[PDB]
Parts: sequence; structure tokens; C-alpha cells
Amino acid sequence: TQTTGTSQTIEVGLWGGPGGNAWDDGSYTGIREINLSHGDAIGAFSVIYDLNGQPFTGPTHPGNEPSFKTVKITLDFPNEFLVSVSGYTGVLARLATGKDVIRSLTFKTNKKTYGPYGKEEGTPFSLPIENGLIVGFKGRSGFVVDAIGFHLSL
Amino acid sequence: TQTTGTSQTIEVGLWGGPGGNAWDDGSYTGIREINLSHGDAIGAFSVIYDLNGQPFTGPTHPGNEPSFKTVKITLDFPNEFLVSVSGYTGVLARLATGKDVIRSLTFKTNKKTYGPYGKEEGTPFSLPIENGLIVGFKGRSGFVVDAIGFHLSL
Amino acid sequence: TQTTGTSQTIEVGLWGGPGGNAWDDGSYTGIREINLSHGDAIGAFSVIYDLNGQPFTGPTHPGNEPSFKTVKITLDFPNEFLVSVSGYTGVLARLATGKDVIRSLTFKTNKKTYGPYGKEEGTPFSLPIENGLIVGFKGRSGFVVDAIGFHLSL
Amino acid sequence: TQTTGTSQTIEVGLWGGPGGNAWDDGSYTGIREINLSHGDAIGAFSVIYDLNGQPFTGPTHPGNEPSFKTVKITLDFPNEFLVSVSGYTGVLARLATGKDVIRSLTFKTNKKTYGPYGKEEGTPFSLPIENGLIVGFKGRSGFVVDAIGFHLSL
Ligand SMILES: OC[C@H]1O[C@H](O)[C@@H](O)[C@@H](O)[C@@H]1O
Ligand SMILES: OC[C@H]1O[C@H](O)[C@@H](O)[C@@H](O)[C@@H]1O
Ligand SMILES: OC[C@H]1O[C@H](O)[C@@H](O)[C@@H](O)[C@@H]1O
Repeated sequence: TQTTGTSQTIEVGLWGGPGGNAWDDGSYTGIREINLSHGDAIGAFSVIYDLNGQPFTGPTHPGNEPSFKTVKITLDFPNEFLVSVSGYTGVLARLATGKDVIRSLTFKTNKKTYGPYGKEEGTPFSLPIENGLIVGFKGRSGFVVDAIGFHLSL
Repeated sequence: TQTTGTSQTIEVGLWGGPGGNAWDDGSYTGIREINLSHGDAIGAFSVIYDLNGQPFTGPTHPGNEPSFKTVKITLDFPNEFLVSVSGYTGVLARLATGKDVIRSLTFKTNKKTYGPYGKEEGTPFSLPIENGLIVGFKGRSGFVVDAIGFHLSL
Repeated sequence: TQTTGTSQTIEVGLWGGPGGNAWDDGSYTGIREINLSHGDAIGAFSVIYDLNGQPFTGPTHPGNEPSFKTVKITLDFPNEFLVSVSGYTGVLARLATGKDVIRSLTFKTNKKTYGPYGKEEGTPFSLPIENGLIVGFKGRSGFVVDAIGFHLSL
Repeated sequence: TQTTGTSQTIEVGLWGGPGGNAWDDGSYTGIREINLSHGDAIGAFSVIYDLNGQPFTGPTHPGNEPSFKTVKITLDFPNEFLVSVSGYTGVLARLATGKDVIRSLTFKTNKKTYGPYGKEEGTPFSLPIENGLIVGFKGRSGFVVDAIGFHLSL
């Protein structure tokens, strides 16, 4: 029985720690571009989604670490799409929190692999996808990316 | 196995005739407002969708009947949502095509009923929903709304 | 946020009256065969669903009209599937209920059309499908099929 | 547009190695009971799924480990359901294959945590779920569980 007016999607995650502040881009129809920054961890994470055949810039999550290396991943949408997302979660000493954050991220599409970005240290995690698509990102950010999760759809 | 980068939704319809030009707004996360015009049939039809908590103006489908009366259905989103859409499909004498067009439309939410709009003549049709939501509209339009269909999602 | 252990599917309908007793076959992987009976209305209705590549006999809804013509619709699963279900709802005088029942049903697959079964009198209804599949039937039955609805899935 | 009569679900995984023989239980509407055996790895793995309110015995994947202790996880379905499945993948010396297998598994429902089962050695993996349900299991098995994956649905 329907009890709310907002549609929903399957959501997996989050991988990472409880620090930072929660954010959720919601869901769209695909992924066109990913902009992130990295160093000893993943700092910024912002996405340009596809919305019914046209680009749609999602809310930004730059974090507050200005010294990281910036990276732009432009996917050959719609022929190229993610088939796997993996990374590492662990404590970053200079944060003085003792709580896990996203240390590294790797993006694998049906065409190639982007990454690893950041530092592969801590506990690894991976989300291989056999059927379906990531149609949205969610997570937690403070100084850097604390945690990440994904909205999935057929 | 995934073979495309564009996600999908269930699609039902179309109800109505083969006339006019086909249109499809695509899919979103909900419905915020519906703007239509009616006389001896449904003329204009445009929707303001919800996209992850923010309104998104969908493509317009004004048709071409300057004499029709305009109507604005502003839903109390997300608390209020459609639980049924019904209407009538039939020929319009002045079109002299022998083909059906959307003569009438009635929108029923969990809070109230809007309509009927237009003229309830021809063959009735209806889409009562028990679980899930309409997250997008599609159809065909010329001078009036020739046909209509819906994208559905949980 | 998940709150129950039972998965769900989009559900449309019901079309028909409030008489008889409610039933819901639930959802499966597809439809292999439909067995029904018809005369001046639709009497018995039971389905052989597909459950992950193997047939699964669904709950029976025999009704109580022994005089009806019995029909078996064996689909060439999985290449053949329903793209539309339509019919008529209305009062059947002899039932002495004054409530609408399923007077007629027509099943259209991508290969051919089965029916019309029963009597095409009353109010028509139709569910044409552009994307997705009927993966389960639900409704209400007494001596005949009082109402019917469908579970949809990609 | 629909082009096949077989419905589908999102599928994630597999986690583990390439050894053993592939299997896929397919999808259902829930999980009632999980049966497995464990020692220095996960040996047997079977499930009693829910299929529209009734139990459905899933295909068996006993592997072949006489010394492994057997566990029967009977969930308080439908109120109790998995919110996370995690474990470890890695080589098991005695198998003499040099390929990764499922060394350990932990099941976390909204009520309690079951496990860890087996030995937490090798590379960890985890599937936390925020929205949706695991409605089917798939993987590869030989003497033990070589790999595992999941079918997800709302
Ligand atoms: O983002 C990493 C870290 O940044 C700051 O130290 C704070 O916002 C923490 O709460 C957060 O965990
Ligand atoms: O099925 C038609 C009719 O059969 C019986 O008379 C009863 O079960 C009614 O409630 C039902 O409407
Ligand atoms: O299951 C572990 C192992 O068992 C046997 O040795 C074979 O079936 C292998 O292919 C498999 O990897």
C-alpha cells in the first residue's frame, strides 16, 4: 500500500564512519561525470547525473580539505557505466577523531578502471554489480568523505 | 546483466488515439503540480515534478485550444499523491479523424478528487493504484491530448 | 529505510466490484499458463507462473459456475508475454448482488490475442503495458471473478 | 519496451573466487531461514525463502565438509530481516587450489547479529543495506562456498 508521495530506490551502504554530516543526492537515471579530490584520503565528491537524457548537476560535497589533487572522471554516457565501486575505510590520524573515513576509492566501468584514488590503507570494501545501475550517491562528509553509499535501480 | 547506462521504470499505456505528436517527460521522484486546460476535451497538459525534494518543471504540452479553461492542481506533496487516474477516450466530431483523443480526465489522490475535466464521452479507462506511484507522464498531443501514459515506481 | 521482511511490487487495480472474497497470488518471475472459465462472465481463474525458470502452480480460484466453458492459455514462455489485459466490469443480474463483477477478459501478448472471454457488457477497462511485466494476479472471487488486479515488475 | 517474459532483480556480487560450480537460487519475496556449516571456511549454504507468505525450500549447496559445525538461523519473518551480510574471502591452504573462497560470513538483521561463522581471515567484504531486501542468493560451491552474491528488491 502506498503511504508517501516520494518514490524510492534500493540503497546499499554506508561504508565508512559516523563522523561528518549526512548527505543524499537522491536518485536519477544515470551517471555522467564524477569530480573528486584525493591525497591521503578522498576529500571532495560531486556528481553530474543524467536525468532522462540530459545532464543534471547534483549537490556538491567538496569537504573542507583544500590541498588534495582534483580529478574529473567523464563517463562516455550512456554506453559506459559503473559495474563496480570499491575502496578503503579507515582512521586518518591527522583528523584526531579515531573514526573511519573513506581513505580510497576505485571506480570500475564496463570500459575501464578509474583509480585507486587516495591511500589504500585500512579495511577494503567493494560493491560489484551484476545487474542494475547506480542512479545516485549518498554518504557523510566533514573535512573529507566520511562514508559513502549508493542508490540502485534496474 | 546490465547492458545500458540508462535506468528504467515500469510504463503503462498509452490510452487514447495515434494522432498528434508523441511526447515523454521521463521519470522523477514524484508529482508536485499538474496544469491542464479543458473544453470538449483535454487541451494543455504540463506537470511540475518533484526531483529528490526540489520541484522540476517538466516539458510543456500546451496543445492548441486557446478557448479551453485552464486548471492548476497543486498537490500537498509529499503527503498527497495520486492513487488513481481515469478518464474517457473517444472521437471528437470537429477533428473528423475517427480516431480517439483524451476527452476527459479525473485525478484522485489519497486526499481528494480533482475533476472530471473535459467531457465524459466515449470509452472510459482507469488506472487505480494500490502500491507504487506515477513518477512520470507520457503521451501524444496535437491540438488536444491524443493519448496519455504513465511511468510507475515504488 | 526497510521496515518489513516482505519484498514488494507495483500493484495496479482492482477493477470490478467489492463482492466475493479477496485473494492475492503474490508475485513471481513470469506467466506460463492461464486457466479460466467463461460464459456470461468469468468464473474460474488460476495461473501457472514461472518461478526462476521452473513452473509454479499458483493458488486456485475455481469460482462456482460449473456450466462455463473452460479455457487453457499456454504461453510460449519466455518469448511470449502479456502486453495488455482488458475486459468489462458490470452487474450480472442472476447473481442477485447488484455489485460489479468481471463480465469479460481479453489477454494480448506480443504474439497474439486470447479472447474475448465472457460477455462484453458493462464498463470496459484496459491495462496496456509498454515496459515491465505482469508478474502476479490478485482480485476478488465468489461464484465468479468479482475483481482483478496485477503485480508489475521490470 | 519489454522484450522478454522473465522479470528481473538487481544483483550484486560475486565476492569470492572462481573455483567450484556456479549456482543461483533465483529470487523470491523474503528469507525465512538460513542453513550453513562452518569450520575453517563456510561449507554448506541453503535457504528457506518466503514465497508470498509461504515457505519455499531453496536449492541445496551442501559442499562436502563432514567436520563442519552446522547452523540453522531461523528468522522471525517477516518482522526480522537482514540489514547486512559481511565476511572474508581468501585462500584456504588445504584445498590446494590457491583460489579465494568464502572464509567467513556474518549475518546482521534488524534484531540481532548471527556469526561470525568460519574464520575471519583474508580480505573482508560487506553489504550493508539501508533500503530494500535480499530476496535471493547466488554463488559458487565445491567442497565449500567459493563465492556468494545477492538478488535485491524493494
Ligand atoms: O570528515 C572527517 C572528519 O572531519 C572533521 O574532523 C569532523 O567533521 C569529523 O566529524 C569528521 O569525521
Ligand atoms: O462472485 C460473485 C458473488 O458470488 C457469491 O454470490 C458471493 O460470494 C458474492 O459476494 C459474490 O459477489
Ligand atoms: O569449494 C572449494 C574447492 O572445492 C574443490 O576443490 C573444487 O570444486 C574447487 O573447484 C573448489 O574451488
